[PDB]
Amino acid sequence: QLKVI
Amino acid sequence: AGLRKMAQPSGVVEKCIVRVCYGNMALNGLWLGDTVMCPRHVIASSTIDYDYALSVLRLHNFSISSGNVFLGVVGVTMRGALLQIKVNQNNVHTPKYTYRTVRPGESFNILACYDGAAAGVYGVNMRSNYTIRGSFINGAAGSPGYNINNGTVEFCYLHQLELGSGCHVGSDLDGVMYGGYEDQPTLQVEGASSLFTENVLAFLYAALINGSTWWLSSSRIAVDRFNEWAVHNGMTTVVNTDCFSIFAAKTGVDVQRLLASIQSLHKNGGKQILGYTSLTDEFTTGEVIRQMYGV
Amino acid sequence: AGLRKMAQPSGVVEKCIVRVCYGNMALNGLWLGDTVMCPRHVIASSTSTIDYDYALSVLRLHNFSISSGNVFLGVVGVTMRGALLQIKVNQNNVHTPKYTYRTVRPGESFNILACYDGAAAGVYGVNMRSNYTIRGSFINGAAGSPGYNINNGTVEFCYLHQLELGSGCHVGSDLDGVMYGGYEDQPTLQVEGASSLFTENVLAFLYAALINGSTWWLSSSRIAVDRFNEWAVHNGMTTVVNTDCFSIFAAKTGVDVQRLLASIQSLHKNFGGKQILGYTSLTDEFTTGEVIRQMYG
Amino acid sequence: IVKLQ
Repeated sequence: QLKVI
Repeated sequence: AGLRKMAQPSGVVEKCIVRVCYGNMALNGLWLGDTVMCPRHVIASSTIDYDYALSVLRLHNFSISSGNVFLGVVGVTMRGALLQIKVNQNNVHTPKYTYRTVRPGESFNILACYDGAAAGVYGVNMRSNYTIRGSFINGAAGSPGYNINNGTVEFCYLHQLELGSGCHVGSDLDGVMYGGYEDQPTLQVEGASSLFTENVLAFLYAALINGSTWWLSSSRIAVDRFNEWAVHNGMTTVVNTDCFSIFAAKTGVDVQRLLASIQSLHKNGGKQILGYTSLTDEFTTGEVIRQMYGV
Repeated sequence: AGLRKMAQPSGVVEKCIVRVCYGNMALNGLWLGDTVMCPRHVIASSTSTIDYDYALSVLRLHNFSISSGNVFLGVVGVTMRGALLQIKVNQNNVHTPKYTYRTVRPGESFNILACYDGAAAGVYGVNMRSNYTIRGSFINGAAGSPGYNINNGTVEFCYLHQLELGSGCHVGSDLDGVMYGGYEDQPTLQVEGASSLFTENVLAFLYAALINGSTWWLSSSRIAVDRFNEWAVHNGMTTVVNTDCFSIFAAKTGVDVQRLLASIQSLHKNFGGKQILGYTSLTDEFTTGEVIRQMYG
Repeated sequence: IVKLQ
């Protein structure tokens, strides 16, 4: 999972 | 009696989960036939040039396993926001499947995976801003979304990212990101989420069928007038109503009365409906019909 | 981030469902080894109080139709196991998982595999209420739907669906055939006990709310366990006695239980149009164990 | 009132 602030 | 957010049984999909590792990255893949689909940020090492990452890729740095069985990697290519990884072994448990891109308001199932193994299964509903209300932690990218229709598994989602608000985003199996979000660790504007009105209507009809009527308005409002109101009060427009004919006929309550009850409910969370928040939008008419009547 | 009621993946259990039909009755059974477990009312010829020992005395083994898919199973013998029938069949289920039985207690969570016509149709998590009912979704034909937890590869079977109370509450028996809550598998008036929110689970849900950044409801103030407990028994909530499973939650948020207990009293009355993780009412369906695996793995 | 399902 990537987090896109 | 009763209404619950259910998942279709996951057995047919559990056999298609693999672990996909590259360097210090680990996430989940979907093994169908001799191919493994996974999110492309497994090969990432600020903004990511995926085409460059794929050009420095060596196939022997992958570790793809089904439990304790390791799959040899034959080829990698880019498919939008996904990698298509060709492996040397055919998945004997591959179901009959299709790909489909789901639309706002539609329900599907999430098989949440970690370390290449299913850990949980739950139903979700694609929101108006193309996010789902999920439960994913780091390591769950690649968790598949699916529907089962007449023995065929419809693959519609592979988990990708979580927005800065805790909303979840995936891509369809062609590699098109839902909502157009980018798979980049950046500040991204997330569209406003609205309650999906046609699903609220299905829920309120299920409540009538389950004897819940305290919230029922005597007043009546026309579809096009409610829609004017909806887009200023965080709700989507009503476009399809012919699906409600059977429910109106079973209950005697037409849509226009439900639309007026919806306006009243927005001015109360002062009482539950069937144990739920009064305006829940996670249930479709299709789901309600299957749970109320078995058809 | 986020919290959802989740089911454990159902693959291992789906291969154990069979369709049990007898006369005008059809429901689901659980095929493990060479035994099929199903609710005993599949052999009931009716309205009035059923005499099950008589029904079993007049049983005609050959009017059973038991099948897994289109594979029909021959019935060898049928005996009563409390509120269940134990049906020995002539074939061993080769996909029988490693399994145990366990009777669950109020406040514990498990998974329902909702079944119809001897096939799994849906899977969802549930939590046993204080009155030994669950908040299910079942219609006619669902009796025999199993409830299960999966621990370390072993399936712990804890529930076979039996009946719906006149209030919509659902009741099953354990795999020993003991009805949960002592309800009778009779088509009669019997009203369920009052149901009190399971406070420990409510705490788990509020800790998860904190972990996910929901904090507007958090009391500045506090209340000791004891002063809370005297308030709980007049307001539909269970008392708390052990606060030690929340230690690790208190450390990861910095918020101790006495602060949440004060939030609970304030939130029991209303949320005031606001929401917590999508909810507008306190919910006791999440256990600390559920929260831990979701928030951390 | 109790329904055997």
